[PDB]
Amino acid sequence: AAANDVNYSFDEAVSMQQGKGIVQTKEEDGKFVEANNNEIAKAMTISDNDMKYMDITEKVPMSESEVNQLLKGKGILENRGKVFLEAQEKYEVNVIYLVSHALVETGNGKSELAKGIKDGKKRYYNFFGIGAFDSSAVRSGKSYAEKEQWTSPDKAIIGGAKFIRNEYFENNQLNLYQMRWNPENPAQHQYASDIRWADKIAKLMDKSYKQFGIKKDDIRQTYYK
Ligand SMILES: [Cl-]
Ligand SMILES: [Cl-]
Ligand SMILES: [Cl-]
Ligand SMILES: [Cl-]
Ligand SMILES: [Cl-]
Ligand SMILES: [Cl-]
Ligand SMILES: [Cl-]
Ligand SMILES: [Cl-]
Ligand SMILES: [Cl-]
Repeated sequence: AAANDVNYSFDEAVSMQQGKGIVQTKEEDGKFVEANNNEIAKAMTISDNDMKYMDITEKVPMSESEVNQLLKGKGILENRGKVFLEAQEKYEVNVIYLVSHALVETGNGKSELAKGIKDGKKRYYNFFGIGAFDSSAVRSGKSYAEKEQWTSPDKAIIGGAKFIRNEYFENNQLNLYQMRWNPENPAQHQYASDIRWADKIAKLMDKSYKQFGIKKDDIRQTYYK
């Protein structure tokens, strides 16, 4: 019956995002530091061709050749376009979004962490920042990548898409803004602490859209009372 997800005023949501102990970060002087209250408030204000506000739960017409063009020179992700498109079709996840999120998270496919974490005779991979992903967490089995047996790059790509679909898109977090700021339930179930997480992914998405001439899906700009 009720499909009304506009639950809070902006000022109420801001106060929640500023709440006790809540980690919100910003890049400064080469590293991440805690964002202040004004920076958090500015970051969540509603204002890259609105790619942050675009539904990413639909598919785009990108061939494996086109996806591999985006992944050329992208380290461990190079020449994995066919698997990104398996993920798009299996889970109904926009493949330009999926590629853009992986490229931001993995440093263009070239970070040391993107090469995975060893445990016993296996290596675990994680291209989307899902759950805890370091040697401690992997050794102790308190790592989502290990729980889901993401034991190859291809498994991490399919599995990341499955996670995003089942945990975010099926939770009515349908665009980057909602993933980051969850305005229906502020400060809960948010993808990242970086206050410009959405902006980084959206900037790459907009470049890829304009590179291939892709039509934008629905843009939503009303989230608050
Ligand atoms: Cl093709
Ligand atoms: Cl491929
Ligand atoms: Cl975890
Ligand atoms: Cl939620
Ligand atoms: Cl944002
Ligand atoms: Cl333009
Ligand atoms: Cl199109
Ligand atoms: Cl609004
Ligand atoms: Cl009004």
